[PDB]
Amino acid sequence: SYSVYVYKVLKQVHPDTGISSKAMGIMNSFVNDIFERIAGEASRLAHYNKRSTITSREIQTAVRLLLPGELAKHAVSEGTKAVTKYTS
Amino acid sequence: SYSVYVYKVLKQVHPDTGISSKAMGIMNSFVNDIFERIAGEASRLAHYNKRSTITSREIQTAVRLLLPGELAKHAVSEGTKAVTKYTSS
Amino acid sequence: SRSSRAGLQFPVGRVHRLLRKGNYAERVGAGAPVYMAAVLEYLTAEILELAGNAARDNKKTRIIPRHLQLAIRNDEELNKLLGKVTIAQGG
Amino acid sequence: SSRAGLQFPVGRVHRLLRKGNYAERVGAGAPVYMAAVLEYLTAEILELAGNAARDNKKTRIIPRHLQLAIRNDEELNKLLGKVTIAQGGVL
Amino acid sequence: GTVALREIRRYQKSTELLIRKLPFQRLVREIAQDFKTDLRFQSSAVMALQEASEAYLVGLFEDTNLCAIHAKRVTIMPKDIQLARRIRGE
Amino acid sequence: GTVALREIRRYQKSTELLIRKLPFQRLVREIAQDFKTDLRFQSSAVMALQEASEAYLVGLFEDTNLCAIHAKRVTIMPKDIQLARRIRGE
Amino acid sequence: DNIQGITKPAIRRLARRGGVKRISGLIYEETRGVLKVFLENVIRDAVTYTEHAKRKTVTAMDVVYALKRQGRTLYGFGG
Amino acid sequence: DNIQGITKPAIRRLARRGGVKRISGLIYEETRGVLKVFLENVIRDAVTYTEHAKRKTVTAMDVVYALKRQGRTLYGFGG
DNA sequence: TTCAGGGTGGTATGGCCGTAGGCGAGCACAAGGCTGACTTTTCCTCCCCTTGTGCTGCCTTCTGGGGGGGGCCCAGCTCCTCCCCATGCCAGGGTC
DNA sequence: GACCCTGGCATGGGGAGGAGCTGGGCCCCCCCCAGAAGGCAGCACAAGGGGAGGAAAAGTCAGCCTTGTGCTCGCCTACGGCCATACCACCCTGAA
Repeated sequence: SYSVYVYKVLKQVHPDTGISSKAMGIMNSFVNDIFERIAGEASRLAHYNKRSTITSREIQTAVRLLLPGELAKHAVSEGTKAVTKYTS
Repeated sequence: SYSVYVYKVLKQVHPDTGISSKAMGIMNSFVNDIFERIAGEASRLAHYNKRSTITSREIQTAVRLLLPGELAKHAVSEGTKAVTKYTSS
Repeated sequence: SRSSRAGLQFPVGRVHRLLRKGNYAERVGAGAPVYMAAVLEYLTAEILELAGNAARDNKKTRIIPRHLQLAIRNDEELNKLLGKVTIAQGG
Repeated sequence: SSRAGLQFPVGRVHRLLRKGNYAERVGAGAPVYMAAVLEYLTAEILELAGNAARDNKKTRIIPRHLQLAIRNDEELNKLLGKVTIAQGGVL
Repeated sequence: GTVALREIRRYQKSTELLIRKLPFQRLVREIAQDFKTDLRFQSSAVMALQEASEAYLVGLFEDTNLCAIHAKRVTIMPKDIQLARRIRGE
Repeated sequence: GTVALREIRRYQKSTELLIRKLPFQRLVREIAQDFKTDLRFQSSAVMALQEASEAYLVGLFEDTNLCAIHAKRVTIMPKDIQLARRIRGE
Repeated sequence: DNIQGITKPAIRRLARRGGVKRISGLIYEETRGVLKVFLENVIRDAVTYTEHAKRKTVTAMDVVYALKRQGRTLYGFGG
Repeated sequence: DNIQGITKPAIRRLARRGGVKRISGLIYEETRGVLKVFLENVIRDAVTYTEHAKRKTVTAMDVVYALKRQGRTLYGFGG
């Protein structure tokens, strides 16, 4: 489901390093796990606030609630850099 | 808040017994937790089987997943009886 | 209405409304509220029949959170079902 | 996702969010944000596991190396604490 | 000799709060001031925190007692607390 | 002593499967016949049940080793297994 | 420094409710840290909820959700 | 009795992977009993999923869901 | 080859300003029930010794798992029907 | 008392069904060799007993500070109203 996309990132941080076809079966179950977690949390934040829109804010608060200390600090910085580049 | 119906159920089973406001608040959180449990499970089943309608079968399977042993057996029998009587009325 | 027609005491209509507005599926059937209401009624009746016996054991009429905690942690199935639940002011 | 300097399918995560029944409406910043978060976690994982595989005189990432990075990184260890990595062993 | 047993019975037949509310509230507000300045609270948020913390410590102490009985002991220790916490995951 | 230490090292450095596949499949089928007669299994379903059960047992034995070390022991025992399971929750 | 607010008699009462028959002299200092980390986790989650709700007053529902996020459902403070 | 196929050498290998240095004589029976409460639960969840799906072949995805709903995720045997 | 993307109408969501009241911070004041310090003892934890019993290291047999090779037929997937279940929306009134 | 639950009506769409079609799960067969299993010698480590010392338990007493009550103030937050634009549904295109 995401096999292509991991290779793209792989070729950046490890240009010479390949990956097994059993390891990519994990990352396809890893992105499927984190995505469902964040989107399962950003969907409960909206229900608390009696809302119906999963905007960029409901994702960020879901990221901080799930990701540990320093994982949640650069994720909400790299992620924040994405929305200010795609919008403008 | 399910206070009225929990009160009615309590007077149905125990005719003379009463209940306090804190116990009522506890039961009205118990019900709102179990309802969300059996609804999240019936949504998981509906998404897994790629269907589009929560029905009696999804609730049945969710009950069998959630409630253990005799609780699930008795609850599933109760629900089957309820929906069987529902169509005649 | 549906509550009386299904031989129940719980709000079939309210359960259906909560299912529909709960975003549990794009569509919701016409038997799921009746099934859910009966399951919840059975669970509540079981707990209120156990807590009633527990409270009458102490010769007390009004049921307090401690009675509910005693019933839940005494009955095995309810104990494992609510095995991660903090019954506030229960003991 | 070239509009936001990413390598993930912003369109695909938008579609998954829309069909996931996670809300009545989905914003136009949630796809980009979640794609960027997914990309950061992916890059962190295949940097730690890449370093691990280099330390094992191998040029290919394998599940043993993936669980050699997740378990040897305390942030990722806490995050994936209830995860059974297939063909991973323990260390 | 019997004081420990009578205290166990007294505190296992009662459901009161065993941490004083004013110091618990001060501790909670001191902890919250490390996150957000001038953050208010409620008369039920602090009570929920107190009930949760007391139930968690009671469970932790029951498991610590199990760890102490394991090591042929009746005195709980930081070793027993650490073993209980490591096994249950924290 | 040295033999046990070398076995520990070898099986900690390795990632293969530790239970034999065909007897595991017979066990899985024996248990599943009670739930549903004349049931069938994808081979990957059994290959996933195995990689779940073996890691579960490895974790349980790690916790049991901690329990045995608690009582100042190197031998792991049924009582240690039960203590680890009680503290975990099962 | 308000961590001494969890005094020795309170920790002893919490232990004696847990069946503990004897308590070491270093249990109190360790239980203080245990309570501190538990409170810090739950309060950080509740403060995150409150900041999301663009509020300045934490609520019992904030605390209940912050506790549900780690497997500890609370019965009673939501009704 | 196909649980006996979970032989003593396999249990010893699992223990040695865990880090165990010496093993008692009843650990084998106790571990067999422990394994046949794990299988008897995950297989029951997977079979009820299969029966809901009107199928008669358990699937890797059925096993993965039965494992994830009891708080034990699996990475690799899906999709 | 179906999925990501450009342009457009519409509207339902959500943002801005008001505001008014509930309730949370905050200051006094005991007071008495609880915590803090001291003393005693006694009972428990830790160290040592011995042992005898159970676990382990090594041999050897044989047995049953693993690696193919092949069949087949049974069940899971696919495509088209269509018709019946559920939904969108307005109005009356029963209940919470 | 008010608001949403049901009744009623019109309607798109989803899933129950009927075939077909083929992938793979089950069954059988053959072999064979590495691992399981039964045994024995040996040892080293778990458990029982004993002694000591020190560190919690238990009682006493003085003090202190939580808290139960009172009252004040002002700030937060829920409700209202209005309106602005963001997102969705739809039609087509072209691309990975």
